[PDB]
Amino acid sequence: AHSDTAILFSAESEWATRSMKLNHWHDVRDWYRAFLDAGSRADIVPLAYDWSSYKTVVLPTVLILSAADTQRLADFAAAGGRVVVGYATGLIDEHFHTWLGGYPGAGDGLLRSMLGVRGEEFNILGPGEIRLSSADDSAALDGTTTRLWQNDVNVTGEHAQVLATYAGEEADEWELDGTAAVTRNPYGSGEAYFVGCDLDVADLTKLVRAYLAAS
Amino acid sequence: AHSDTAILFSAESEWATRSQTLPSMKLNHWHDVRDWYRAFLDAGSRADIVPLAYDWSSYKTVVLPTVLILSAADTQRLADFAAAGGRVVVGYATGLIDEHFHTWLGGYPGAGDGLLRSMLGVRGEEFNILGPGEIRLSSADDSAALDGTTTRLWQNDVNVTGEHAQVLATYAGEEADEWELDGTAAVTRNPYGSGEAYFVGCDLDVADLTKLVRAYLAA
Repeated sequence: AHSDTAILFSAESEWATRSMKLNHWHDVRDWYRAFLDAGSRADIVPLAYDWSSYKTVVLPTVLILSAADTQRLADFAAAGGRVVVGYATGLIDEHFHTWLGGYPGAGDGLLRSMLGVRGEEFNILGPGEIRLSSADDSAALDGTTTRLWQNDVNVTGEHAQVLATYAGEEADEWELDGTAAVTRNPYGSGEAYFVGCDLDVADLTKLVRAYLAAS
Repeated sequence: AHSDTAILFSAESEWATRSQTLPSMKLNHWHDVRDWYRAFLDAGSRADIVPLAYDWSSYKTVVLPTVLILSAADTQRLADFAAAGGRVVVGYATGLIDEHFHTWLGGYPGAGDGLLRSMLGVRGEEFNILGPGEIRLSSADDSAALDGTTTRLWQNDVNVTGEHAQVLATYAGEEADEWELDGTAAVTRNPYGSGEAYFVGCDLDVADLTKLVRAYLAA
């Protein structure tokens, strides 16, 4: 049906570079010529389209890269796909704000971690006590309490599942009603749990038995 | 012949615990380790306590309770461990300070300049508890594929961090020395889950770019 390689075209990146040594469409065009002369002709596919069935995706000077699209690349790679990232990819988010932190900055470090490389910058030279409630249908952490918790927690991962939240009258007094307390997130082929509060051994055992035990 | 779960112990984090300089005296690394140990024991799945510096790559799950001090290299070890299929459990007070005892900047949790946040899929703003002109390339492998290729647009700031990341080409030659780039990574690839991620740090013309595709990205 289609080729094994997709060269992703971003209309937003073309709009951004068309307004100085960067040119998204010219970079896509050269990568297309390269794959053509190499005998493995590639397709040109819009970034927003479903390219999950391709074996390789190429992102040449895709300047604008959202966290949602960075997650799609990570999912694509983790499931066995091959991702090729140019030097000028993932520098700015979808709201035209520069990705802070190390280079490349797309996804608050998710793209950087996929590549296994890091640069410092893009540089081209020439309430007292709170009760918890299980968010899933397990009721394992219901009735548990905490006396020291992290207050500023935002669930940002697309595939991050909330396992428990702070609830009750005491939780609402600090504007923490519904705030995430225990979460888990897929990362590559693995997983990462976040425990946002202190728990006694009794409550920890219920957390371990419900999610981390061998049984 | 050990357990599936390892609770990591950081001596430096215990030192920061003893300093009594944290926002709460309840922050205690070793006491958090003991509580997690008894929790895993009481649940019928006893976990081992392994020093952070040791090789825990053979475990299936790794737990970091109040590991306040996390270097960039250790955060990278967790990312490599997790991206290959491992499970990582991160406590609320883990990864706040780097190995030089400086607060990690850029958000919460700050370890890895977003690497820990990316793994966890969770971000906070802060810890807050209540209660020349042309350069040649040289192939870093033995394929000698990208040898003789040049570039007039390159990224100077590139450093390889992943344990399994492989450099495929570097900048070499007299012109690369003037930019202090003799040895800097130009083309790398890194395994991520079941797949792969390449980084192309310089602009190549169609002729040289065809060499790259045919060597690594062709059928």
